Amino acid sequence: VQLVESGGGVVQPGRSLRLSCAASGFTFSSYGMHWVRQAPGKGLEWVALISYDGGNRYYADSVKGRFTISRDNSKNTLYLQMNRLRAEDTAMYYCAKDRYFMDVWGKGTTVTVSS
Amino acid sequence: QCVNLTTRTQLPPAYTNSFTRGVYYPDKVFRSSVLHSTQDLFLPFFSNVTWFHAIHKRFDNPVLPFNDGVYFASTEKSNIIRGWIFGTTLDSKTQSLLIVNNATNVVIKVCEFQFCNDPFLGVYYHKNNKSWMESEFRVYSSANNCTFEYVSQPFLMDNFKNLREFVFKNIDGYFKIYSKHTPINLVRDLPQGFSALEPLVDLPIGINITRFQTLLALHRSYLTPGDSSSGWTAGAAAYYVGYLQPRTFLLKYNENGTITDAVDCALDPLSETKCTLKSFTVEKGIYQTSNFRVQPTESIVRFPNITNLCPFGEVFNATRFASVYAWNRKRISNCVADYSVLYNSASFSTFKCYGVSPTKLNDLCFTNVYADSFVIRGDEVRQIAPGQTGKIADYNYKLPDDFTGCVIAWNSNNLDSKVG
Amino acid sequence: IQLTQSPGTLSLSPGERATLSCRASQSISGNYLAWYQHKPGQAPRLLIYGASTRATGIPDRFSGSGSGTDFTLTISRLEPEDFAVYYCQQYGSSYTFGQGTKVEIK
Amino acid sequence: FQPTNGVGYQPYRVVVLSFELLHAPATVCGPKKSTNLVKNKCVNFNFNGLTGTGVLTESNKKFLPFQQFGRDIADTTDAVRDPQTLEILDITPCSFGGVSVITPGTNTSNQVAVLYQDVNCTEVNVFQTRAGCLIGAEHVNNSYECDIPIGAGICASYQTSQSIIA
Amino acid sequence: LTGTGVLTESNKKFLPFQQFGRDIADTTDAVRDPQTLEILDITPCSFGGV
Ligand SMILES: *[C@@H]1O[C@H](CO)[C@@H](O[C@@H]2O[C@H](CO)[C@@H](O)[C@H](O)[C@H]2NC(C)=O)[C@H](O)[C@H]1NC(C)=O
Ligand SMILES: *[C@@H]1O[C@H](CO)[C@@H](O)[C@H](O)[C@H]1NC(C)=O
Ligand SMILES: *[C@@H]1O[C@H](CO)[C@@H](O)[C@H](O)[C@H]1NC(C)=O
Ligand SMILES: *[C@@H]1O[C@H](CO)[C@@H](O)[C@H](O)[C@H]1NC(C)=O
Ligand SMILES: *[C@@H]1O[C@H](CO)[C@@H](O)[C@H](O)[C@H]1NC(C)=O
Ligand SMILES: *[C@@H]1O[C@H](CO)[C@@H](O)[C@H](O)[C@H]1NC(C)=O
Ligand SMILES: *[C@@H]1O[C@H](CO)[C@@H](O)[C@H](O)[C@H]1NC(C)=O
Repeated sequence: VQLVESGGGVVQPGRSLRLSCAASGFTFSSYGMHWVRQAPGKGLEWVALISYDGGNRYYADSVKGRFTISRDNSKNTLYLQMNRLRAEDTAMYYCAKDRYFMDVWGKGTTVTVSS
Repeated sequence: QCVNLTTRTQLPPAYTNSFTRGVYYPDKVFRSSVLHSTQDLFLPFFSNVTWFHAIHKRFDNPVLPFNDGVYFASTEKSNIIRGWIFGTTLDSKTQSLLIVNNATNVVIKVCEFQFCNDPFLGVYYHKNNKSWMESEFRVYSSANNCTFEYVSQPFLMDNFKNLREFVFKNIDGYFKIYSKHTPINLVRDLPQGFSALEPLVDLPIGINITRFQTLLALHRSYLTPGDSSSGWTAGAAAYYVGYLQPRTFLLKYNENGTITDAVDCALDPLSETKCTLKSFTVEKGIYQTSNFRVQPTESIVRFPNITNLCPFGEVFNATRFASVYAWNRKRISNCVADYSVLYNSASFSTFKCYGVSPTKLNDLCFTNVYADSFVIRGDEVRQIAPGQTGKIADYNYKLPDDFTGCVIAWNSNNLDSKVG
Repeated sequence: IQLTQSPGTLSLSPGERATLSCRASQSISGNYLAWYQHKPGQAPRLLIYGASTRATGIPDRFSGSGSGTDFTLTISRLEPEDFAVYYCQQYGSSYTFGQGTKVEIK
Repeated sequence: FQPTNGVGYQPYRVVVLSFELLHAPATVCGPKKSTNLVKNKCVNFNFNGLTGTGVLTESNKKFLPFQQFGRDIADTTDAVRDPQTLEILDITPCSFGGVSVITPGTNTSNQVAVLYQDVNCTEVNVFQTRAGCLIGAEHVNNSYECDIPIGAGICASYQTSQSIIA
Repeated sequence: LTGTGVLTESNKKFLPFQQFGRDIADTTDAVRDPQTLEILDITPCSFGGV
């Protein structure tokens, strides 16, 4: 039961950034995985979810067409490919395990969209 | 992965009589046209077995004991029952045994498992590999302390057109399994008849087992709501559980070598007669088959109501000891002593008893006890025994050949040695 | 489904009773409504699921009620560790969150 | 006996305990609580270390003040004096006997009768005979020719609906 | 498992789990060859009084 995010940093507007989530301590291949973000001082905003087998994916309306979520069940990793980033996408992005709701949350990766 | 399942349909447990079922080949030996009598854990004839249903939403899968063995039979048409679970507490604190059947294969593990309440196998569709997979992570959450794994051909293979009977045993270190597949058309309960169970495996798990539970499958095809105590339907598949006991059976063998019949010698006096005469046919007459004996109900312990302790302290912890040629003798009488504490004490380097063991010494009364004490050297300690020779045993202290007692010695170099 | 939480800020002291509300723009399916706690610098933590089911390890001063479009989270006797932001969430038709209620010390 | 001596040459203190089973009041006993005595029942008894199984009853055998145990022809214990209350109790081995099964052939019936040889109908359609306690055979006043012999003038047969009669 | 006797072909249908057969005296009656799963009868070598 531990999630460690990686890939955060600064990215110029319009460019791309790929986040990764390494999982350990649970049967990773049997849980759906979500991404959630939180802008500084603002509320939680759901971003995307991928089913346990990677067959079904869904995205927030604000990121449709720009983000793609994937997972590798053999390496216990989930990835979020973020394309054409906007200044309004700057936030802490949390990796979280489905229990539905999310009962295990990662510490989050800080993504700053800036020149 | 650990969802509960708590549909509430209460029905009382049903019982049935196992007319003649649970017979298994006790050994891997071939016999033909011979009657053989053997004692082993069997299911007594016409035994009172419980009955559990899984028909609709009634599900019966409680945790049952594993006192000495189990006769598990199942009338099925869709292979709803996938396997079983064995253990004491069925939680991560102890090891537990698992048996599950994938399509055309079996999975067996001995890990410390953390089973959730009301486990089961889940069936879904995967949308890749294009095939309905059978992920087993609903049964157990975690698997620690794994020591054993094993894979083999399906144990269970194809209203109820087939009958699968199983026999489980937990002999010293081996988990033994006997199985048989019999087709039948009866739909209500067990079909009266005879069929022997052939051995299947003998797993050397080497653990302690007191409880066991069964594993079944669920159908959620017509619709699927969110995971909860709902949205599941179980086809008609029932199973019966019977506990084995040490019993003496008389087994029949045909030309081929199959059993085809047997007799429980303690079922009735007629069975006693059949076993005594080593035949399934008894001619007209009177036969002597056994002996009636009234057994005792309780023990009676009587001793004189005296209260005193034997002065072993002034014999063992005596300040000074005697020379072996002038060995001192102490006569112990009219007292109560605990030899268990003496044997427990590790101060003694030699503690050999003859004609009686010290563990079985603190429950036997004697009229007199003599405590002879002296000092000798190391290599002469072995001479203090019945039928020994040497300077000490010949000229100083001789033990009879019919000696009944114990010889105790310990190194006294710290007390009986001087610098000069 | 838009979730509107109220009030925006709640100012109370330890020992008092807190009532937090969540309103959905559409009826929530299967009572699929959850509550989450967030302290500054920390990830969210599940408190309540199934509208009324307490998560493992959550003390009994937390209780959930409501149905349909109107849900309530009640904290019966506030403790200092309970002062935080609370988010409600529905998980019956996609996954959407409320804007949060801050529970601060008065 | 010097400290620097080898272990084989170092001093050892030896204590030899010898136990004698003189047929007498055994005084040296090991720590064991006594129990109450139950009369007229089959029990496993232990009197001053002497064990056995039998029914303990009252007796009229006048043991002499120095006598503690009695013995039978086979040298087995016949009676004992209770070590706490100086009374003489007879030891009668618990009731036993052979078990015979009286049955017609399996080509006729699977009904059987059981004869408990040389016992009373106590410890065990019950007919008491001098051969033992016969259970399962109906006692019939009418005499017939002997069919399945039992003993002491009593025979059994399978007759009338049919059952075993004696 | 050792012994003396004549090993011949047999028509005794041992079950897949059965490896050895025994006679009334508990002596070995037949064995399954550990290399080729066939059943061979064991007949003690001819003997008699003179
Ligand atoms: C297997 O486990 C059972 C229970 O987990 C053991 O039964 C206990 O045995 C001890 C013996 O010292 C008793 O004092 C306990 O009261 C027993 N438990 C119960 C519930 O009666 C059993 O002994 C174990 N087997 C082995 C070989 O250790
Ligand atoms: C089986 O048990 C039931 C009660 O559980 C009892 O009424 C019945 O007589 C028993 N049958 C036998 C054969 O012991
Ligand atoms: C079983 O797991 C525990 C962890 O709780 C570990 O300490 C122990 O060594 C494991 N067993 C073996 C045989 O290593
Ligand atoms: C023994 O098996 C053979 C074929 O394996 C069969 O023909 C025969 O009938 C069997 N014996 C009996 C008594 O049925
Ligand atoms: C039983 O006895 C009759 C004659 O009394 C005989 O014809 C019959 O074969 C017997 N039964 C058997 C199984 O041999
Ligand atoms: C059985 O005991 C009774 C006493 O109740 C006695 O009258 C009868 O004679 C005894 N029968 C035998 C055979 O000892
Ligand atoms: C036999 O006859 C006597 C007197 O004629 C009667 O007392 C007794 O009960 C009879 N026995 C049976 C078994 O009917």
